[PDB]
Amino acid sequence: MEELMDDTCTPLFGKHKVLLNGDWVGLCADSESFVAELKSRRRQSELPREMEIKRDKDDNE
Amino acid sequence: QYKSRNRELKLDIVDLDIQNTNHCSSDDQAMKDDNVCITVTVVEASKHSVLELDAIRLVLIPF
Amino acid sequence: STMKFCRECNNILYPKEDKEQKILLYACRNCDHQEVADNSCVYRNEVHHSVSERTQILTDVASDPTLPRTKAVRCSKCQHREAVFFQATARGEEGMTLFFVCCNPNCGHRWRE
Amino acid sequence: FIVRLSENEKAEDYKRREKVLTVYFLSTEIPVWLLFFALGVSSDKEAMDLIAFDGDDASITNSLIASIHVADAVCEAFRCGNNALTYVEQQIKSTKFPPAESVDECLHLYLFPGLQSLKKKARFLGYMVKCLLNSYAGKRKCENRDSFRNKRIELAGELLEREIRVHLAHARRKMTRAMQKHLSG
Amino acid sequence: GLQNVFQSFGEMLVEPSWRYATVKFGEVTVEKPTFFSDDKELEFLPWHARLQNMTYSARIKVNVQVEVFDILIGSIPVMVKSILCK
Ligand SMILES: [Zn+2]
Ligand SMILES: [Zn+2]
Repeated sequence: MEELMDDTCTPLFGKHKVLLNGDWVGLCADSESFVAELKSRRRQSELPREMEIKRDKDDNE
Repeated sequence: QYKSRNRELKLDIVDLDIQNTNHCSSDDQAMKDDNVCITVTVVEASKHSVLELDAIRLVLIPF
Repeated sequence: STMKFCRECNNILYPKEDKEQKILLYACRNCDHQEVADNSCVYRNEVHHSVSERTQILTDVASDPTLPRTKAVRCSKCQHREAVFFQATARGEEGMTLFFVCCNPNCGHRWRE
Repeated sequence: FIVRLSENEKAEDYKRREKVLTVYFLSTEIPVWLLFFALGVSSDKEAMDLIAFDGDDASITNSLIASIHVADAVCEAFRCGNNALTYVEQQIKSTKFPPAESVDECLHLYLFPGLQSLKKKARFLGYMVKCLLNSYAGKRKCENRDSFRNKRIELAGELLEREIRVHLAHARRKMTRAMQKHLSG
Repeated sequence: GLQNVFQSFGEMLVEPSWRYATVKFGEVTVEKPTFFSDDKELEFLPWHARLQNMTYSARIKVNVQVEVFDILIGSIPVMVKSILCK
């Protein structure tokens, strides 16, 4: 996950947004390789088990 | 309906002629060669008090 | 409805017709700049009457009415009285001719006036 | 932070009667394009690149043009310098119960406290405007209360503390009102 | 849950108009439900509260410090078989 940019002039090319509890915390380039790598940490007791990881392509976030 | 309904707000309009034309010369998007065009022209009383764009866009078009 | 952007100000532009030149110009409100317009198009809109967004499918808006039915006729294949009638045109005719469609679910027959 | 999309009741000359984008922050209705220019944004181009619409509609562009017009009419030269922050300060300070802090610091702990930078909460504001325009254009469904996706239940961790707090607020008011009578001899 | 309640409140300064008052709250310490009888502090069970018609509750004690330039605050009802239960 990449850090959210600071300048208001840099546009988002294809980076999907990351919303942690409704708060924008970062950006991910490829979400299909991000959620699949994040669920493996949840299935190995490296993450909280009561954590919903949703990936929708309609809003790109 | 123009000559029988005064519910439109007054833009100091004395006449409103409508010229039917089957081929208009508006070079914007030539996508329909088998359609007709309707030109609505407002008659002004020798001034520019009607020539604003927002009133024509908001009152004359939905009327 | 068509909006353009300023060259140096990078703000919105407003259409301003020059009465002394009889042309169309786009003038920036913040910076003193009057750009040359193009094709004299200041408004364009595909007319869509969908002014009730996210509410047209709850109540019956009736944007597609039904065809009327009559029972004073009789079909050719089956001996049914109910039939759907409407008005349309043919492939090369000039006018409007009455058509019929049978209401029987096993008939499948249609005929003209 | 409530951002609505309704008709322009304020400064209506009976001709400009289209929809406009206004916000409801700290009981003060300001136009959204003044709040854009008050936080980092210096031009209309980068303010439209933040609200990425990528569509073709006539009710969105006309509403954005009306928002730009109501931002330029309510404040003179708001797109140059820091004239928008004065209007934001005067709109919060004219409320019935304004906060005692300065308005330059009220935009850092009240407007999106989960974000750090003052320019990032403008991008979040543009994202919030983009979601509203996508829901108005029919490309996004509204949130329904019947679904359990937008619903959270509370059994004892929120039902009991919200009754503990309304009694602690009375115990802290029955303490000062009895210590004030035993403080000055 | 109790620390977030007792830590999100800000006590205003008691100024009637020098000599002023300012009170604060510290750490939250909840005890176990006991019975304050005449002999000693006996063990209190949830069926003793059901048969004697009383509340199975535990007392809350917070650190109160008053500065000028373990105090009982209440009792919360206790659910049966909780993190503090007989
Ligand atoms: Zn035409
Ligand atoms: Zn038949």
